[PDB]
This record gives sequence, C-alpha cells and structure tokens, in this order.
Amino acid sequence: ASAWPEEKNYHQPAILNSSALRQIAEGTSISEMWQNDLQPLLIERYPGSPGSYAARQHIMQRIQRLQADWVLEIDTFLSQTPYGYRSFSNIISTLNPTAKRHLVLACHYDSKYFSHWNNRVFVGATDSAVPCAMMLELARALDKKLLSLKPDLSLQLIFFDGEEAFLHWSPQDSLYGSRHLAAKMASTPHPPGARGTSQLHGMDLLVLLDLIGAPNPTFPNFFPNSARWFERLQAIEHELHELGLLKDHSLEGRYFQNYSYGGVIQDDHIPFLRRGVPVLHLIPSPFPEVWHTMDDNEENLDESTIDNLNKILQVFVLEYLHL
Amino acid sequence: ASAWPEEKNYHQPAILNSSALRQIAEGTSISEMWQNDLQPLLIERYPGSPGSYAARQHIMQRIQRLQADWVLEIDTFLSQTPYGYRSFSNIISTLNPTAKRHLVLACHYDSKYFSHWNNRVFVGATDSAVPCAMMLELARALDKKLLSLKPDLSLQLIFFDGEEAFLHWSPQDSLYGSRHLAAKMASTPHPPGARGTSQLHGMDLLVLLDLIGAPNPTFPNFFPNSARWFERLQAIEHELHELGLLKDHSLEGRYFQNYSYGGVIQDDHIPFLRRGVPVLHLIPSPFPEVWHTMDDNEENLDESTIDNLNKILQVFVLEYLHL
Amino acid sequence: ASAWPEEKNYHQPAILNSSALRQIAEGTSISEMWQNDLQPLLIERYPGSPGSYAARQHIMQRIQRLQADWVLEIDTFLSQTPYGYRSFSNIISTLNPTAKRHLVLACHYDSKYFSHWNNRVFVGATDSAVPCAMMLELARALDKKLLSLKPDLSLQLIFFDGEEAFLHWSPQDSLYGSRHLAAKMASTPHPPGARGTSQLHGMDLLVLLDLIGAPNPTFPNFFPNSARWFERLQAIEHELHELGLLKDHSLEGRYFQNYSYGGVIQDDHIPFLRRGVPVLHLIPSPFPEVWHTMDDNEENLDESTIDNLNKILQVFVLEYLHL
Amino acid sequence: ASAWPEEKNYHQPAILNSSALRQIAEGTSISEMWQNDLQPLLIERYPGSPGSYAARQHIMQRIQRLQADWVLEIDTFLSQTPYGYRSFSNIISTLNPTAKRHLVLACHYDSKYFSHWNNRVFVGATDSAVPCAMMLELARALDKKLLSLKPDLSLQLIFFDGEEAFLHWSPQDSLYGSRHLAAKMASTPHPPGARGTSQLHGMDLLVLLDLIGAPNPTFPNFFPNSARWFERLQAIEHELHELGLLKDHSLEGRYFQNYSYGGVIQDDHIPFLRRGVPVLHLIPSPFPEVWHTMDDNEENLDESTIDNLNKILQVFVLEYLHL
Amino acid sequence: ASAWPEEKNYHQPAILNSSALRQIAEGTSISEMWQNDLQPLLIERYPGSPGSYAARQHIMQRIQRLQADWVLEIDTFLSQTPYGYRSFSNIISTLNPTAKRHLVLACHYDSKYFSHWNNRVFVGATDSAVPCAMMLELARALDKKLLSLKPDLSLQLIFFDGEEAFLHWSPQDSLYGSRHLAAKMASTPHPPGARGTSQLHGMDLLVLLDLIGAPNPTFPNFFPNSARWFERLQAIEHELHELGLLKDHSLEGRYFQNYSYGGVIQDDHIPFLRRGVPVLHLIPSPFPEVWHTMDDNEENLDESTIDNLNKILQVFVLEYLHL
Ligand SMILES: O=C1Nc2cccc(O)c2/C1=C/c1ccc2[nH]cnc2c1
Ligand SMILES: O=C1Nc2cccc(O)c2/C1=C/c1ccc2[nH]cnc2c1
Ligand SMILES: O=C1Nc2cccc(O)c2/C1=C/c1ccc2[nH]cnc2c1
Ligand SMILES: O=C1Nc2cccc(O)c2/C1=C/c1ccc2[nH]cnc2c1
Ligand SMILES: O=C1Nc2cccc(O)c2/C1=C/c1ccc2[nH]cnc2c1
Ligand SMILES: [Zn+2]
Ligand SMILES: [Zn+2]
Ligand SMILES: [Zn+2]
Ligand SMILES: [Zn+2]
Ligand SMILES: [Zn+2]
Repeated sequence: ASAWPEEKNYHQPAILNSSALRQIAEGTSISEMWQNDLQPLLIERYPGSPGSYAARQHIMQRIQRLQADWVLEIDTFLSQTPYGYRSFSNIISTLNPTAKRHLVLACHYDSKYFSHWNNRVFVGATDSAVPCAMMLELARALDKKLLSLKPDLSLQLIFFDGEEAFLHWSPQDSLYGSRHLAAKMASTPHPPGARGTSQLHGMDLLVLLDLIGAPNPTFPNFFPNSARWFERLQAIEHELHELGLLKDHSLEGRYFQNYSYGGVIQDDHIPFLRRGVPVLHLIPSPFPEVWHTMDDNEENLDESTIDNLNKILQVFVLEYLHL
Repeated sequence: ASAWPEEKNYHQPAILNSSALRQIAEGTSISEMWQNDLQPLLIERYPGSPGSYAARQHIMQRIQRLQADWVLEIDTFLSQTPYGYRSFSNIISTLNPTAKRHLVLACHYDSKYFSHWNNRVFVGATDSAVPCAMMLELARALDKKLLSLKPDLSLQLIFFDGEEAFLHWSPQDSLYGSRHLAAKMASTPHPPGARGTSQLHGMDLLVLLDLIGAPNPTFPNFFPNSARWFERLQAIEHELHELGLLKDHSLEGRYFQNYSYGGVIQDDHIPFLRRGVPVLHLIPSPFPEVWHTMDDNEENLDESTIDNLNKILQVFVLEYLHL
Repeated sequence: ASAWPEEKNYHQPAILNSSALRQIAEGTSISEMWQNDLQPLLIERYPGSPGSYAARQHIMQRIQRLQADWVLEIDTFLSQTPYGYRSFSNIISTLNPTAKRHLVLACHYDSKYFSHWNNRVFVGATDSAVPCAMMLELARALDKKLLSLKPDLSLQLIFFDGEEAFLHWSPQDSLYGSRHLAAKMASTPHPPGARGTSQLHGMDLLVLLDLIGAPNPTFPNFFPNSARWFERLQAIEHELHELGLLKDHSLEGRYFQNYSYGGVIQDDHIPFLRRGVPVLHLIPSPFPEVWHTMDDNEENLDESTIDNLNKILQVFVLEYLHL
Repeated sequence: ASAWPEEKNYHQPAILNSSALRQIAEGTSISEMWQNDLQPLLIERYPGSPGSYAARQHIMQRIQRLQADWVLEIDTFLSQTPYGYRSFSNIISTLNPTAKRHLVLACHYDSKYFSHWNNRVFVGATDSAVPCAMMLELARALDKKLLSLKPDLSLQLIFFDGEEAFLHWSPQDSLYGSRHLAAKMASTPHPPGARGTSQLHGMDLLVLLDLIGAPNPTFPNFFPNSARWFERLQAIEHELHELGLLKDHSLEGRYFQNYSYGGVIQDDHIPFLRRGVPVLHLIPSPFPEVWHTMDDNEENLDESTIDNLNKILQVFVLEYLHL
Repeated sequence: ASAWPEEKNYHQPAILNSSALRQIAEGTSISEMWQNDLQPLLIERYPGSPGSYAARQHIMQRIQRLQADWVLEIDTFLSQTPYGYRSFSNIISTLNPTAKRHLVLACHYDSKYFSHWNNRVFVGATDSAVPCAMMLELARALDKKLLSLKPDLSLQLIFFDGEEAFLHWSPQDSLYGSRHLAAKMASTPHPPGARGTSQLHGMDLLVLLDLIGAPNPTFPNFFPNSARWFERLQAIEHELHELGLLKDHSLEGRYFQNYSYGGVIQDDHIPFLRRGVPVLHLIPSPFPEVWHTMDDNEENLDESTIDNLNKILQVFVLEYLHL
C-alpha cells in the first residue's frame, strides 16, 4: 500500500529557538491548571461511580470550550471483571480525525478502588489526576497554535478508563480501557476507506503520562524505538534550563536521564506496544513514595516540578507537530 | 460485608526498643542452628529421594518439639513431569489456622537433581537448605513469644517441594510445589464458611527466602506493594548495626541496598504474585557464585552473614505480629 | 589541661521523639526568615564597604532582640591584602562564654568583591547570606529552648568576615577573618584561669554552613572525626521525611548522602581543622550553578530546600545540646 | 585598578551554527598534523638536550610559516636542580602586542629524563608531544581566521619547558618553565604602561593540555571557575557528535563527563592557578596506561581520538574568540 | 650513582602458579598469628609508655626467633611535641643491609593517646596492631624462602613510632617517626661509600599497611607510579579467589577495586613520597567505623578478612622478590 505508515520512522522535530521557548514558558500557567483543570479531578473516580461521570464531564467540558476543532468521542463499552460485567468509558479527543497520522498523548482518568478507611478516600493525585490536568493544560496553553491545523499529522488525546485492577493486578484484571481501544483501533481501517492500514498505523507515537506529580522524578528510557524522542526531552529539559525557564531545578536532578531500564512496567501502553506502536512511557522509576496510599493527595504534589514538566512537554509537542 | 482482606495495606509494625533488640540478638544461636537444624538438611534431597523424606521428616520433628501450637500438614500430591508422573509433598506449618490473616515465611526444601560428579553430590546449601534452617531456627528462637498467639493475625510457614526443574527451566518444568499450593489456596474459603474470600486473602505478605548464605548478599527491592516492608529490613539492619549486634558487618556492604531491580526472577512467589499476594522476595542479586554447582556446600557458607540475617528476620517478624 | 577537652569524643545526642520533631518543624517560619533575617543582607558587602557595616548591623539587632543572653563581641582587626591593609570584623555571639565547651555554628558574611556589571551587583545569596539567615533563624526559633542554658556545653554562632578573596584565590588572599580567629582563639586560655587549654579545646564541633540555598544540594561527608555527626544529619533527614515534615522532598534526592569526598574545599574551616578542631562542613558538592555570578540572587533560591535544611539543622542542634 | 581585569567573568562565546561546525571539521587533517607537526617531536628531548633544541626549533618553524602575526619569544632561563643548575627555554607565541586579554593554550614540550633500557628511549608521545602537535595544528587550521586580528582579546600559545622532574617529583624538582613564567608575568605590567595590573590579570583562561592521546580518555571538571567552559566543551562534543563529525565515538564513551574531581593534580597550571588565573586543565583521569613507560609511543596513540579532540578544541577557541 | 636505582622502574614480578599459591595459603595460620603475634600488641602503647616498650620488645623477639637473618636496628630519637620533647624508637629489620635495593613494608606500632574513659582504654587494633602482626606473620610464614637471600634485592620491615598526633593532627604533630627516618635515610649514602645515592634510592617500593582488619575494606589505587603493583594485588586477590583459596569472599566485595582516589591521606608515607619513593598505600577508604574510638578492639576485628589479606600480601612479596 502507500507508505505513509513508515513516515513516523523518519519524522523530525522542528526545533524551536530561544524566543519561541520563552513564549511557551510564559504561556502555560500552573495555577490556572491547578485551580480549573486539576482540583475538580481529585475525587474518588473509579469506574462506575458518580466520580467517573463527573470526571468525564469535566474533561470534555474543559476541552469543549477551546477554539481548536477538537472532536471528543466517548466509547462506552462493557468488560468482564472479577465482580462481573462492569461498564467503562474511554475519552478520545481528536483534532482532524482524517489526519492519517496522529501523535497521541494519553493517561488514565480512573482512580483505583479502595474502601474508605479512617474516613479517607483514595483520589489518586499522581495516579493519575495530575497527568490528566497536564494534558488539559496543554490543550489550553497551545490552543492558538493548535488552531492552525484547520505533513498529514495532528494530535489526539486519550483519557483511558479502568486502568487499575479491581482486586488484584493481573492481566485479567487491569487496563480495561486500553485493551479495548487498542483492539478497536487495530480493527478500524484508517484513513476511512483504506484496505490494509488501521487506526494504529497512524499512531506515530504514543506518549503515556502516568504517575507524574511528585518530587524528584527520573524517567527512564524504556524503548529503543522511541529513544530519539527521549533524547529530545533531554535536550528540551536542558535548554529550558540554560535559559532560565525552569524553577527550583538543577541538572544534577534532571528528570530525563540517560538511564535505560530493565524489565517492563505494565500500563495502558502495553496493548499498543505489542501491536507495534512506538511508545514513550513517561512514568517514573521509582514510583512515587505515595503510590497506592491514601497519601497520594494534593498536599504531596510539587507544583514546581509539574510546572517544569508542563513546559517540557508543551515544547515537545510543538516541535513534533511543527508549530 | 467485611473488608478484612484490606487490613493488610494499613498494617503497621510495632517496632521494638533497644532492650528488645538486644534480647533477640541474644537469644538466637547460629551454632545450635548450624548443628541441630541445618546440618541434617545437607543431603541430596530432590523430590522422590530418600533425602527428601529425611528432610521432610527432620523439618517436622524440629517443629514438633517446640512449645507453640504448630499444625503441620503434608500436602502430598501428584503432578506431571518430563520424566512422567511424580509425587511432591509440601510442608505447611501454621499457627492459629483460623488466624484469618497470616504472615507467611516460606522457602523450598528440595534440592535440585544432579547426577553425581567426581563422587561429588549437589546438596544446595544456599539453594536452599540455609533458608530452611533459618526458618526452623526462627520458630525455635521465637517460641516463647509465639505462644502468645493462644487484629486477628498469626504466622505460618511453608516449605515447598519441587521448586527446581527436573530437566530444564520452564513454566511447565518447575515450581511444582508452589503452583500446586497457590491454586489449592485460591480455592479454599478462608475462613471456614466464608463465601467470597479464599485463603490467599489471608496471606498478608509472603516473605520468601531463596539463595541465602553466601557472602556479601545484596537484596533488591523488587515490588512496590511490599516496599515499605523492605524498608523495614533496611531499618532493622541499621539499628541492629548501630547498636553493635551484628558480626563482621559494615554499612558499606549492607545487604538491603535501596536499589530497584529490573525484571522478575522466577520462583515460588510467582503463583502467588499473579494472584495478588504481596511478596517480599528475599533472594539476592546476583545469585551466589557457587549457584547450581557442587560448591553450593557448607564450606562456602558465611556463618556471620547467616547469623546477621537471622536477627534481622526474627525482628522483622516480631514487629509484624506485634509481639 | 584537664580531661574535659576529650568529652567531645564521647558526646552523644539526646534524640527526639516524634512529638518534639513536630514542634520543631512547626516552630520555624521560612517566611519570617525571608524578610526579617535574609532580605536585609542581600546587599553588596565586601570588607570595609558600607554594606559590611550594615549587614554587620543587621545581624546583631536580630540577635539583640532575642531572649537568650547572647554575648556579642566584635573582632575588628587589620590585615594586608592585595589592595593594601583593610579592616575586617568577625561577629561572635556566645551563650555562656564561661561554658567550657561549645558547639559552634558558623558562616561567612562578607560578599565577594566584584565591580558592577550591567549595573548589577554581586550580593551572594547562597554565598553566604542564606547561611547567615539560617543561623539567625535558628536562634530565633530555638530561643526559648535556649534560655535553659542558664554537662557544660553551650552554643556559639560565628559570622566570619573576609572569607572571600579580594583579587585572586590564594592562601595569602582568602579567609581573612578565620585565620585570625583561629589563631586568636588558639591562644586564649579557656576557661578563664586555665593554664593549658585554649578556646579551641573547648570547641566541640564546628558546623560550617556555606553555599546553601540552591536546589538539589548534596552534602558530602568530608571528615572522619565527624562522620558520626554527619550520620545524625542523615538520620534526622530521614526521620523528618518519614513523618511528613519536609516539603517537596524525596529520598532519592536526599541532601546528605553517604558519599565520601576526596580532596578538600578551602573555606573557613581550614584554620580550625589544622588545629585539630572537628569540622562538619555543610558545603555542597558540586557548588551551585550560580556560584560567583551575578545570578546568585534571590530569584534563584529554593525556599523549600532551605526550610528543610533549617528544620534539620535546628533539630541536629537541639539534640547535640540535649535540649 | 580598572575594570578590564574582570571582563573575563562575563565573556560569552559566539556559538557556531551547523554549517560552520562542518567547515571546521573539514578544516583539520589529522594526517597533515601527524606527519608534519608531531612526528618531528618524537625524540628524546629532555632539557638541555639536543632534542630540546631541535624540538624548540621545529615548533618555531611551523609557526613562522603561518600568515598570522605570531610573535615568538624564547625565554631561556636557569634554575637550580638536583643535578645542579641547568638552562631551560620556554616558547611563547602571541598574537597581538596589546591584546589586553588573551586566551592561552599551553602544553609542555620537554620529555622526562630516562636512561636507556633494552635500547629503548622515552619520547613521551602523549606526555606531552601530542598536545604540542595539537596546538600547532590548531594554529595551522585556524590561520586564515586568526588573521582577522590584524572586545580586545586574542590568543597565545605557550610551550613550557621543564615540566617533568629530573629526579623525583616534588615542588622543588618540577614545573620549571612554568613557575618561572608565572612569576615573571605576575610582575610585568599589562598593558604596557599600566600602574596596577599584570599580564596575569590579562590571562582569561589558561587551557592546559597534558597527557592526551590515549584511547578512551575522560576529562573531569576540575575547577569551578572554569566549569562553564568545561560545559562548553561538552556541548561541543555532543553537537559535533550528533552531526556526524566525530569518528568511532559514542556518547556512551564521551570524553567530557560531568564528573567533578576531589583533589588536585600537580601540573604546569599550578603556578598560574594560585595566582588567580582560571584554568581548564585538559588532563585525563586516569592517566594513560603508558604513563611514564617506554611504551608511551606512537604505536599506542589513538589517531581517532586526536582528530576528534582537534575538532573539539579548535571550535572551543573559535567561539571564545568570537571568530 | 649509575642506573641501578632506575631498576625499580622495570621490575617485573615472578608470578606463582596455582600449585605454589596453594602452599602459601596453606602456609600461614591466622590462629597462630592471632595468638602469638597480635594479642600481645593489644595494649596501650603510645610513645614513651611502658606498653610502647613492651611492644617494642615483642616485635623484636618475634623476628629474632626466626631463621632468616633479620638485622634489627632501633632508631631512637628525641623530638619536640605539644607536651615537650619526648623519645621515640623506630624499629627496622632488614635482610641484606648491603642489598642495594629493598622492597619495604611498614606499619606503625604506636597507639594514639587517650585518657581512660569508663575504665576503657584505647589500644588500636586496626590502627595499627593488625598490620604489625600481619607483617610479623608474614615473616614467620615465609622464613624458609626468605633464607634464600644468603637482582640485588631484598626485604625490609619498618615499624614506625609516633605516627599519631599527640594532641591534634597536624604536620608539626604527627608522623614523628617517618619524618625522622625519611630524612635520615635521604641523607645516608647507600650502598656504603656511594657518592651520590642514598638509602631512599634503594627503596624500590614502600608498602604501607594502615587501618587494616575491619569488615569490608576497599583500598583505592592512590598513586600512578605504584598503580601497576596495585594491579598485581588485584590479580592476586582474584586468582586466590578463583581457586577457592580465600574465605567468605565474593568478587562483589573485592578488597581492591580499580577506583582511583581524589585527595591524599596523610600517613607515614608522606615523608617518602615527597622524596620520590613509590608508595603502595594499603589504607582503606573509608576508614573503619571504629577508627579512633574505643571500639577499635579485638572484639571488632574480622578474622576472615585478615586471613585473606595475609595470603595476598605474602604472595605479593614473593613475586616481587622472585622467590
Ligand atoms: O497496579 C499494580 N498492583 C501491583 C501489585 C504488585 C506489583 C505491581 O507492580 C503492581 C501494580 C502495578 C502498576 C503499574 C502501573 C501503574 N500505573 C498506575 N498504577 C499502576 C500500578
Ligand atoms: O533454575 C534455573 N535454571 C536456569 C537457567 C537459566 C537462567 C535461570 O535463571 C535459571 C534458573 C533460575 C532460578 C531462579 C530462581 C531460583 N531459586 C533457586 N534456584 C533458582 C533458579
Ligand atoms: O573562591 C573561590 N575562587 C576559586 C577559584 C578556583 C577554584 C576554587 O575552588 C575557588 C574558590 C573556592 C571557594 C571555596 C569555598 C567558598 N565558600 C564561599 N565561596 C567559596 C569559594
Ligand atoms: O610526575 C609525576 N611523578 C609522580 C609520582 C607520584 C604521583 C604523581 O602524581 C606523580 C607525577 C604526577 C604528574 C602529573 C602530571 C604530569 N604530566 C606529565 N607528567 C605528569 C606527572
Ligand atoms: O589522625 C587523624 N586525625 C584526623 C582528623 C581529621 C581528619 C583526618 O584525616 C585525621 C587523621 C588522619 C589519619 C590518617 C592515617 C592514620 N592512620 C592511623 N591513624 C590515622 C589517622
Ligand atoms: Zn496505580
Ligand atoms: Zn536453584
Ligand atoms: Zn564564594
Ligand atoms: Zn609525565
Ligand atoms: Zn589512628
């Protein structure tokens, strides 16, 4: 067939100059994000719940009101769990769904399920409420530029549901949302009409944000097939440092350090990885100290790190998308 | 509905004082244990074998002679192999088998089958006679305190048979004992009469000992859902050291180094991990130089290190149980 | 020369409970430090200048108003430099100067001489105004607990002058105020009336703060006769973390990391060290990125890290003094 | 004083764009250097000796035949030694009489004295004949651009004599050319007529190249007053790398690694360093394997590493000089 | 002179085959040493004390009683201190006083001086009573092959006195004996009637034992002129291990790791090192945790580690000596 599915293998960023980067840095607001994007989401929001719907509405609302012609879809489905068939809902938000190639940013909007205990609630600030807010805050901060899209390539965001186990992490009880959509897409021809290419051939790259939020992350370079793009976040991190544009930051506490990792982490990316989509797994190693504790709350998030990652990521994208 | 299967995430140790610690370090005798508990286990003991029945037997005698109300079982069972059908007997000792919740220590009591070489015999002193002796010594040394068990929690031991492969490593040629027991436990209501919860629900934490006894062990932190418990070993090791109760010991050769391990090792924890039991896998990395050679013998054991880990394990276990 | 001068070698801390620590963390304000004790010193203030007298002046005032009975002295003295003789002044603030033994906290309060460039002035935010405010905030915060000094031990703060070189780093041109004070103290009987014992005998341990206030600092353990005191800084850091009373703080970026250093930094400890005083040199390695640049301003300080090191240091100090 | 002595503190470089960096990298033949600039120097050449005068002569000849206004000088002198007084002869080559400020590159052109063995003769290929050759070649390859010198700053090349000891390394028996040349310049006014300031005040940075030519060298960041220039050598090496311009080179095998060093190496920079000159000491740690052995010859030099470092340096210099 | 003193520069060792290595292991007995060699040294033994004389005498009886023709000098001398002039007695034991060249091994027989605290007493087991013994036992263990000295090369031991400061470490107050004996050897011709070569010229390598006998030592490769012999100590530790000739020993806790050092440790080698004698400094880094505490006692020595270092040292000496 046509070879556009190989394009992703040769695609270069449009690196930005200092003045551009000063602009981007000034364009994102961590407090706006914190107030209007993220505090809504710090609720018990596990699949089913009132939380899940409130969270779901909140995401689309906040997307809905932007100037770029974002196409929100829901994709409610049903899957078996160790408590029976429960109902899930993935969020997709697409720009230019005819864009044969998309760069995808994705995270997970469900919250793990826990019995209230001591009258506390798990609300999953880093796991993964913050990554949802960052993707939100990037759609906003970059809206004027993202409008320019009316290379055949645009941007999709995915918010997955049912990432976490219901009882116990196993292949059977985990990634409900992403195993659904991996399949759905591997079987949806793309572009419409085509005869050999799926919605996955048109994932250039999947950037999975998971567990972001805590002080002192270090992100490993998980895959050779996305390493060049990891290097670019290294380069972006550096230059935004060399230019004043990061806060409480030092290069001896870099986020992205050339440290490859041993065994694989399981996460919403796996249903895509093994179908051949190159992945960039922005999850930290070690996990946050508050992982799956009630203490994974607002109080233990380093606003200042998150701001620095907001900027790094926002640049990464404009550079991919050549805006 | 009862949520007692969650009590394990919120479980905290009752940490001990410097009198207590001195007392423990005092009442464990590496030299008795060496003579009374481990020297008997140092024989060819692959499943089948006369060794196996001897060891099985040894193990039960030295438990049967202590005062606390241990209940030993011998799950003997058949299972297929590359050499046809064969028979395995796991050893399960248990205090308070209605103790709804149990902390579990475990190891394997077989020895791998090797032909005889230069009239040398493979006896597995670290793989895994030493862990078996360690476990038996801990029941001895803690006996008077374990009596106290007449939070509904108690202790349980397991000595798995057929951990090693008969011919060659594989899902199908290995972990005969634990694969078997993990299933039978997943299918057993705990507590009697329960309707939705199995005995695995009652396993707090599985501490599994493998490949102990060589010099300069280094134990990684393998799993994030047991990592606060690995922190307690770090912390126990520390205090027992600053208080001068370890032998030939320095912090520049700690045993528990806060280092995270890439992959998964395969071992008797596997069937219980993939079903959602937390594991504290006390296996070192790298394995001991003598691994799976005829040199895994007594002459190459480090008394001092084994004795240090006894103290550490014994204190871990008392703090877990609140004794 | 009695045998009191060796008690330092056996001194041990009075470790605190989790309730104390909580009080210690809660009773230090980094924002009051920021305006009352630190923002005033951020001015050109090399030796001689009018800044030197104003910073000098500030310090004493901020001490003079506290309840403890601080005995300020001033130690003005003349020395040759590359630009000719000049007049320096060390500040010394002593509790219980008859206190035969003292723990000493010290920084330097000059600022390096630089000509102005682009109309910016060098002010030394980390080199070493934060340290001065740290030492000044510590005496405020701990004031009430320090009236109780009426073992014979007390606390002395020292603010050195002329630490930095005038023109070109060298033994002739550097440490003007601590070469002087060593020697002065090295030859001043202590206690009064003494006959064989100098005031350096009575110096238990000298904690030198320097270059503090940038993000992600790493302090080494430089000297073996003080490691045990470093180790207590390690342990405090850990404990304040595990109770939740540090901020944006992760243990994979501790500040005190058991890492030994090879060479020596020259700094104001040197004249006391080669007099056999025990030094705890809280100077980080690598130096900050803004070292000796005009960018060593307020804008580039990490308030979180300094709250943190303040809490730690305050604790360290109450345990040293058994308060 | 005036202000000019401090201009160096604020000097930024004129970074080169890609096209340029290529043009430099084609500019330099390692083969031309190898045969024209280096092979003449592979001779026994300890001070006094005929290779001492032949070396001296050769160097000069190669500068003389360049366009640029190199002003040569011999500085023959005489110092006490363990074999009596003897006569040395530094070589200085300067562009610009008045260039108030100079970047200096420097290297030592003697050879340690060794009696002959198995008919073998020490010729210090890396110690330091390659550094020399390197400096020559950079003269050669940057002539035309160095013409453009008719910010008041230029270049200077020094080739110290008497670096190595005659007998046994010590302050009194080592560093003969450079202890003399730093005292002499520290007592010569610059610029001519000046009432306050030395030619040292004019030395912007002394780049000392020693021990260069072995495979896989790593150079550390010895000094913090030249760390930004170290960082630039790194940025250059990365960038020359990622553009394809280096040979047999990976970033896993970089030369300039952010690895500070503890204490100091004694080399020809010391006389200048204590006098307040900033130093970029391109010496490797560890020293080469052939260090001070007859085996320090041509056969053990890695031609590929030298080409690469030629490139890196010549760039470093064109960018310091805003050429 | 001549070149006879450049011979150290070329000395290759006569390396042993496995069969010999086994004899040497068999040949030394750590229980013999512990009882007959070291336990007498474990007394308060500063310079001038009766212990000092006790200890001085013991050494000599242990060497007098062997058969090789050890030749005991006794440099006694006076020197000023912070407590007055006092008397010091080195011990020197040569084989072939006329043998031009000499491998020299040395340690120090004094104990620091401490008051008596809780009726406890500082005795210096690691520092340096073990290295004294290790050298004693080296000579017992090797006597028969040492006899074979009737390459003009032989062996020398040195038990320095006064190494430790009397009051507070410092060039004026330390290394009393080595400074004496270094200067006295520098100004003694050798071999007799030589006209420009001293005893120090016929120190081929100085092997300095210090701070030995604690668990888990790591020894840096401190000097480049001695590095090739550190690489021998490494190759020896390896081969002895790969033959199961060391106890309780993994290569992941090697004793000699090829890691270079930054700064410099001050010890009895300085006075020879700045006079140009090659030094293999066997002092660990870090120091023992018990350094200059009362716990530097026999209770805290690692018998296995010492026994392993005896073997390594006895092999090193023989391959040097071509025995
Ligand atoms: O959910 C989980 N339960 C576990 C129990 C034992 C070991 C484990 O690694 C896990 C685990 C992994 C996990 C992985 C990625 C995640 N992203 C967000 N939550 C995440 C959790
Ligand atoms: O038995 C085995 N045969 C192998 C061949 C190649 C690679 C391997 O990891 C193995 C192996 C692993 C193994 C793992 C945990 C064990 N615990 C005790 N023995 C253990 C052995
Ligand atoms: O001041 C300095 N000028 C230098 C030039 C070259 C190398 C150096 O280490 C220095 C240096 C060191 C230094 C050390 C401790 C300090 N504390 C505050 N400023 C400090 C500076
Ligand atoms: O020459 C030397 N003799 C030594 C003996 C013991 C330790 C040492 O570091 C040295 C030494 C250092 C050295 C430093 C830079 C050099 N550049 C060229 N040769 C160089 C030698
Ligand atoms: O004695 C000492 N007191 C110190 C105080 C602060 C730092 C130091 O490095 C030292 C020191 C050094 C030292 C070096 C080698 C020794 N061998 C036996 N004792 C030894 C001691
Ligand atoms: Zn999670
Ligand atoms: Zn095994
Ligand atoms: Zn400074
Ligand atoms: Zn050299
Ligand atoms: Zn000592």
